Amino acid sequence: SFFTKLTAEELWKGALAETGAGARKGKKKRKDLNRGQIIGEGRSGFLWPGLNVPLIKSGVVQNIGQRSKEEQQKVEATMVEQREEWDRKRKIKVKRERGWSGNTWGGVSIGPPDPGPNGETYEDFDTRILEVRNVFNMTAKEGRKKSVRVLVAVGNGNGAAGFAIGKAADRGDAFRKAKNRAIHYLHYIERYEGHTIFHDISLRFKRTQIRMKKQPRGYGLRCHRAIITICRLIGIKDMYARVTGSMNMLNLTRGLFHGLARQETHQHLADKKGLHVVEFREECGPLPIVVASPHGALSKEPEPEPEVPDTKLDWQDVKAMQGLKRSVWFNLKRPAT
Amino acid sequence: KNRAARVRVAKGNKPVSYEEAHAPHYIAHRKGWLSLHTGNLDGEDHAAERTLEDVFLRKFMMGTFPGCLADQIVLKRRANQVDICALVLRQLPAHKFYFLVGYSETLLSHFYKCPVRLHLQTVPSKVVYKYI
Amino acid sequence: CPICRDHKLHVDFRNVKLLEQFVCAHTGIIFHAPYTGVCMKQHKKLTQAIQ
RNA sequence: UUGGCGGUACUUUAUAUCCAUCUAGAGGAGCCUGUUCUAUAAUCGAUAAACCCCGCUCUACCUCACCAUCUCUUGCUAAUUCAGCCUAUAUACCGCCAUCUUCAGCAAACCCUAAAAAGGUAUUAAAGUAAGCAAAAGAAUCAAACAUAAAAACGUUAGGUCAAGGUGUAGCCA
Ligand SMILES: [K+]
Ligand SMILES: [Mg+2]
Ligand SMILES: [Mg+2]
Ligand SMILES: [Mg+2]
Ligand SMILES: [Mg+2]
Ligand SMILES: [Mg+2]
Ligand SMILES: [Mg+2]
Ligand SMILES: [Mg+2]
Repeated sequence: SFFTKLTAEELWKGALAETGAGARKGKKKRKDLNRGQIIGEGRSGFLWPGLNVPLIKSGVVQNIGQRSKEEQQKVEATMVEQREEWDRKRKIKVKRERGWSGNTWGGVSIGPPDPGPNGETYEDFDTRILEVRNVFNMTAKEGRKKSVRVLVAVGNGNGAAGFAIGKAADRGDAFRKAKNRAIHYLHYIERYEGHTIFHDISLRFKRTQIRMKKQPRGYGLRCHRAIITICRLIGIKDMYARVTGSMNMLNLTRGLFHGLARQETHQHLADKKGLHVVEFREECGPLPIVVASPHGALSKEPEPEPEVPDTKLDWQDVKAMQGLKRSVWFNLKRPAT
Repeated sequence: KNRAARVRVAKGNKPVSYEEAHAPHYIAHRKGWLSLHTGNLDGEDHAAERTLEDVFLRKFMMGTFPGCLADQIVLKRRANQVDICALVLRQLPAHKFYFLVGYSETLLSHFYKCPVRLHLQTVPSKVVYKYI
Repeated sequence: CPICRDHKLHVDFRNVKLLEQFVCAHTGIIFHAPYTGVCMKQHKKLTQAIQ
């Protein structure tokens, strides 16, 4: 009967069975059947002037007509091809880049942060993921509620970078919250000549030790995969780092920014001590290179040079220079970073 | 819980219209009647026939204007005249509406043997009363 | 690999602009094959062209 | 760090209610009616609270879905190797509901934290804020109130309903 026929929305609602007792506490896919239908087109192949064909053709007011059996079979086959092509389009997708692995979110770009209150675009900033946790708690809504905690980092590759944590029930929301929060906590990291840190940095943040080293050009980033991601956002091109103790991602991000943002530039050192800062490169011979001169008054008392320094040395650093064999894993051939 | 004619709450992302937002108990209080005939007045006849004609006229207009109806149609019977007032989205070209108006009027006048006129108000897009 | 995927790229001693991309600008050392991801056949061919 | 239930039996609490108070009943007899049982060749579903004058505001035929017996094979429609199907799964669902319940919660987007597994109140105020959903309000019972109706989100019971209808999957076509 014509009176027992229901609309498409109600037919798919029942068939999909998305809202149900099984679905909530524990595959059918929806389709649109009006996608390719052109108003005025039927199986019989009639041609309706003003609906599915031109109302006037070559100055002639058209009249009703019907397509031949051969012509209609072509049109039916053509639509079948277009439907089959549409299915192929659904399968096709533009592959985006993986991160540190193929099934992990760490290292994956998610674009720039959203515009600001007064149209402050951040197209020059890139966002990278560092950790994605799917944690479940115990709330009455589901008995065991769902939560997604996302740590992200942002940077323009020109010295400005920041990190934030975003939490939500949906992963997409946790990305937006973290991504837009980090733009409000931008550290500025001082780079020596735009490619490396000004000096060696050793620090302990909670139980995570980081040990960074200043390196010459062309050395590349030989660091923990998370440090490489952040260093690219900061703009550091050449550095070495070692991480020991706990590998907590948050302590490494907090510890990294803590150490990189508390480093002393050469210009600062000249002012603190009042002396010239001179540089000696082995590829330039004995030529002294003046990299920073005190802003105010140059002193005349030479800095005390002890016969034997009391510096606290790391066994790991010294061990190499003592002739001790390194591990089989050290200084392996790796892709360019 | 009552499930009748209630668009249930989502998470604030479902755009319901004025008609959809109001549950049945607001009929005659906040929202009126989509059909207006004299067949349900006291001591009046042919309620069964007017109600059946409306059901068909609603299914006919949906199929004749598929995807072009922004809201439910309003049916107005005066004397033997039937008047169909529908909010229609501006999807189709203008001349296509002139065809569907001429077709749907003539077909429905020869099916119910009454004068039928179609009144179409075109909206740029569906009007959202609230997001629920 | 980068060389093989693009057929128009040719490893010839005269094509210096291509060869320079495989030599360190700062140290002038030819990068090992893992660095750029070239196959061993093309890396050996590149090293001969650079020399 | 949380969530839970354990014996949360403890203090206040219910308001035609747990006991007490009050009135008329049921429980006995006779019938009417539903169910179970027995039973018949002979429906189905509901079947603790939240079934049992329930789907039925309604079964002599019809209704009818049951059983016995006889008959029809393109067998409602414009067309269709199609029509039709009360055939199985309500543990695939839509739809419409019961229930806690006139219970009071459900809370998106932002902001803050010497890091956050989470939390975010102080009024002579100490980090929270500006918006929704329900409640309230409003409207109905044709002055006014009160009362009654209606309303009551999210979850709980894979609760009830494939036999109001539609529908996924599987099954039947002399
Ligand atoms: K149901
Ligand atoms: Mg893989
Ligand atoms: Mg059952
Ligand atoms: Mg009978
Ligand atoms: Mg009979
Ligand atoms: Mg049968
Ligand atoms: Mg009132
Ligand atoms: Mg109210």
